[PDB]
Parts: sequence; structure tokens; C-alpha cells
Amino acid sequence: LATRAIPELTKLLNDEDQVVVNKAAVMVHQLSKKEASRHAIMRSPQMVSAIVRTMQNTNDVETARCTAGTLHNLSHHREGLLAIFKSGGIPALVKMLGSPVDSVLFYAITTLHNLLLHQEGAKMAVRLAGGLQKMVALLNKTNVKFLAITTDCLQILAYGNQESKLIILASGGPQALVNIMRTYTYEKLLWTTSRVLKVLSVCSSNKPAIVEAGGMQALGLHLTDPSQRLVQNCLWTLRNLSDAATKQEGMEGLLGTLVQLLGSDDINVVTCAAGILSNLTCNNYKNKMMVCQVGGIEALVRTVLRAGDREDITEPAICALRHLTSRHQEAEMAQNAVRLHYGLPVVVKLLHPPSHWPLIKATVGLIRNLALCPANHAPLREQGAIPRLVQLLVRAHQDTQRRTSMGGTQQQFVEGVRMEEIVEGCTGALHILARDVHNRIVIRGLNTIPLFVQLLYSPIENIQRVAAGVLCELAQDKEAAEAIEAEGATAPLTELLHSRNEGVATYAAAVLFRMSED
Amino acid sequence: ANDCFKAAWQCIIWLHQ
Amino acid sequence: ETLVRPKPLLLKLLKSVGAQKDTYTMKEVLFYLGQYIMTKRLYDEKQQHIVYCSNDLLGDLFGVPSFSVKEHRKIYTMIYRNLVVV
Ligand SMILES: *CC(=O)Nc1ccc(NC(=O)C*)cc1
Repeated sequence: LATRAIPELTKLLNDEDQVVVNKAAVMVHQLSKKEASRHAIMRSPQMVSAIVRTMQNTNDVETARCTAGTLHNLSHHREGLLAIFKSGGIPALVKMLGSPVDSVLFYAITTLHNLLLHQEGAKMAVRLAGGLQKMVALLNKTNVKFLAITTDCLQILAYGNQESKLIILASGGPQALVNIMRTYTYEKLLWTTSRVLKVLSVCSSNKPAIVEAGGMQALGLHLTDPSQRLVQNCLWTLRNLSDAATKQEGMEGLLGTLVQLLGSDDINVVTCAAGILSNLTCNNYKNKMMVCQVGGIEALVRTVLRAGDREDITEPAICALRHLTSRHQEAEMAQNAVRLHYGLPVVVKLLHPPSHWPLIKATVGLIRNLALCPANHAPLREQGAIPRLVQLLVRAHQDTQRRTSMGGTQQQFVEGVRMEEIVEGCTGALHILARDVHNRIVIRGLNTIPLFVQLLYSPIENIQRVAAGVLCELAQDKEAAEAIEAEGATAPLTELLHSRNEGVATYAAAVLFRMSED
Repeated sequence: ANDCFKAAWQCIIWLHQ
Repeated sequence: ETLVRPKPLLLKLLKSVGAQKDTYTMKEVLFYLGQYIMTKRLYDEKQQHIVYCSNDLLGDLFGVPSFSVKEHRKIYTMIYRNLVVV
């Protein structure tokens, strides 16, 4: 087509008469409509260098719409973006994210959105021009599709850049991004807003502020929405963002939704569902109540059955069961429902190989909770719990007894289990199982008493608690009492009766009560 | 004549159940 | 916590030391019962870890003429048959 008028127009926008400028940009936006004349403006950096100035320095409305509208018509074409960038448009477009009119924002927030993706360098120049602050401030617009572009721009800038993740936090971010998920219904916006909340979660600086505003309770609203691209992102967020949600309510519906997700054909959902319940039941009293009231035992026991040896599923599942079976009103039922739903045999099998150690650390801790309700004393002995709990206790001692290593004794994690914890739990579990008399013949018969006595010197105050307690539960029978009184115990227990915690000044005194008396 | 009994029960009550 | 409602063949024991309620925590039952043995003098003041109850109310509730102080479980289960838990 034709150019032959751009230098004529190059100076006409710079005319000091702010009325001719309106009568000048009125055709530039119109002449930018065709693909032909569009290439002319792009090849004239003297022309675009005047449109940018007329944007950041105008009092009219049609000029601001025609200018920022022209810059949008260039964004679809490649070399029309570099001209905007080499003319210093980014500091000007970010400005108009402040002036209040809707006609320019769809033209500005889009011209930035294309500039963030299809041209490099903008992801840095926008952060320097203070773009994140003006972008979060315009999250309260009544439009929904406009927010799908605005929230997506936040995802591009805060991706893997903890400088940007901290800016959105300081400028009131999480508390506003929740009132977007909690309100609107557009899938594209909710998919992006959840996609933003996740890369804000891994940074342990936004984790409480999202919880504090009300993120969990609102993200669970859309757990039933069809599009799976939105479902797992919400689950992925909660899993990373449930670490600091242990102390608030309103989750009443959130827990009666993850339980149903345990019976889903998607393994990557159950893994991101039991891990949530494992963290959301570590300290709260009434959270454990709500799980046991939605039938959470039966549904969670079945998960381990079909999980098999996949420890990534059983590790949070056993930890979740350990929480429900301890210290709350619904205790006698939570410890009973595992039996009635045929969960006792499989739990004992997890003690045996090939189960790794962090899962076993949680399973040997589950037995001490399952053994509170005395209706589980016989089935545990029937499934071979005593001879297997002793085996794990034997190695745990015959491995931390390798104090002979380098000058100072190297203690080795890596595997994740501090081997003093398996002794702290096994001898803590046997302390409960040694109430039923038939166990006290097996525990005795397995030649274990002269081993608790050597544990009784361990400087750990949690070993003495259970070792000097499991011996008290063995001290009833004289067949085991005056036998303990030979293999030590007479002297090491003599001055456990002045250790600090009043749980060891007793027990250790309860063993001496029956022994060398009459 | 009455202390070795009292100190025994307030240890059997320790364990609850 | 834990609340149990005893059977009235037990309540006579607690109603003798000054009990007033009809249901009790296990801490209270083990308290009123320990006061009965101390008041009625049932221990053997020689070596005091033995309780006698040949022809006494405990000798009817429990069933054993002489039980030890720390036999735990039997005592725990001996008390757990004259009550009905609520
Ligand atoms: C818990 C415990 O066993 N306390 C206890 C019981 C008995 C005695 N012996 C005497 O009182 C004579 C000491 C402590």
C-alpha cells in the first residue's frame, strides 16, 4: 500500500496544541487496522517514540484509547514488540495500569501480556518499572476475563523469582487472590489464580498469609469442578500449604471431600489427599473428630490395601491413622473401626520388609495407639506383632550401639530415621501390649528382659520412660519379677527415682514396688 | 503403718484405666 | 475423659465412705475404694502390699479372698465387671 505520511504524522503528535493531537491519533489507530500500513509504523521508531509520549502525557480519553489501542494492534506482529521495547514503552504501559478507564486496560494489560511472553527482557523491565504493584492493585475490577490476563501476568513474573514472590506478598497479595477463588466461576481465571497460589506456596514466607486469609477453605470449594487441570493444582497447593493450617476451623467441608478423593482412580490425587490429612491432623483436637464422623477410617484403611508396597501412599496414610487413634473424644471408635473393617492384618505386614524405615517409624507408632482398646490385644498377637516388634527393636539397638565409630561417634540420618526413635517407639508399643497376660508370656519367652535393662542406661528420657514402664507391666508375674531382680535392675533403677520428669520418678519406683520386697 | 499403703495406691491410680 | 456407672452391688461400697453421685470417673472409684480399705483396715500392716477381704464386701464384689496391691490388670478388670460404661 502506501506510507508517504508517517513523517508528516511523526511531528503532528508532538504538536503543542492538545486538540490537533486528538485529531491526529484518531487516524493512526484507524490506519493501524490494516496489515499493510501496520508494517510502516513498526519500521518507523520515530513514529512510535511519539505514541508512547502521548500515552504518558495526555489529559484526553480518545487519545489514550487510540494510542494504547494502536500499541495493541502491533503486539500481534513480531518486530512491532521490539519497537515498543526499544522506545521505552514498558515504563509507560505500566503507568496506564493506574489511570481509571476500562477501554485502555484491555489494551494495556494485553499489550504487556504479549510482551511478557513473546519478547524477552520484559519479564525484568516490568519488575523494575513497578508492574507487580499496579497489577495486584487492579484485582478488584468487576470484569472476569480481564482478571484472567492480569492474574496470568502475575504467574509469569513470580515464576521462580522469589524477588517477585516477595513483592506480591508485601503489596497485599494472598488476601486478594483468595477472594478471587472464593467468588468467581470462570474456569480459566480459577485455573490461573490457583496456578499463581502454588508458586506462592513453596516459598515459606507466603504459606501462613494464604492460610490466614482463608485459602484452604476456599480452595476446597472447587475440588469437585470437572476440569482436572484445576483440581490437582488446588490439591498441589494445599499439600504444600497445609504445613501451617493446623489451628483454624471452617474446614468442615474440606475434610468431607478429601476422604471421597481416596476412592479415586487417579493415584496422583490420593497421594496429594492423604498427605493433606496427615498434616491437618497433627495437633488439632476437633479435626480428628470430623474425619472419624465422615467414615474416614474405612475409606483410609482401604487406601493402604490397594496401595500395596507404594510407600508414598502408605507413609501419610499410617501417620493419618496414628493421629485419629490418639487423644480425642472419638478414640474408642477410631481404634475399633480398624478391626471391624479388617485393617489389623495389613498393618502388621507393613512391619516386615520391603517396607523402608520412615514408614515403619510411623507403623510401630500406630500399634501403640491400636493397642489401647483391649479388643485389639488378641488380633495383634495372632498376626505376629510381638516377635516382629522385637526384631525391629533388636536391630535398632544393635545399630545405634555402633558408638565405636570416629572420635565422637558419627550419627547417620540420610534414610530419615534417627535410630533412637525406633527404640523410643517399639519399647513404647510393647509397654501397652504387655497388659494382656498372654503377651507377657511371649515377651518374656522371647528373651527380652535382659535387653530392657541395658536400655535403662540410655541418656534419652524417652527410653527410660517406656523401658522402666514396660518392665512395670511385666512385674505382675513373679515368674518374671524375681527374674528381673537378678539380671540388673536392682541398682540402675535405684537412682532413676530422682530424674526430673515425674513420669520416671514413678514407673521406675513401680518396678521396685514388687521385686525384692518380702 | 499407713504410708506404704497410701503411696502404693496413688501409683496404681497413676495408670488410670 | 472416662465416665462409668457402677452396678449397685458395688455402689454400696462407695455409698459407705461418703459418695453422693451415681456415676464416677475411674480416678474417683479407685479413690473411694482406697479409702474403704484404709478405713476398714484390710491391708496386712506387716508387709502392706496385700489386701484381705475374706468375709467383706470386696470378698463378694471381687471374688478372690486375698489380692495383692500391684497386680494391676486383675484389679483393673475386677473393677470392670461391676460397672457399665457410659
Ligand atoms: C508408683 C509407686 O510405686 N509408688 C510407691 C509405692 C510404694 C512405695 N513403698 C512405700 O511406700 C513403703 C514407694 C513408692
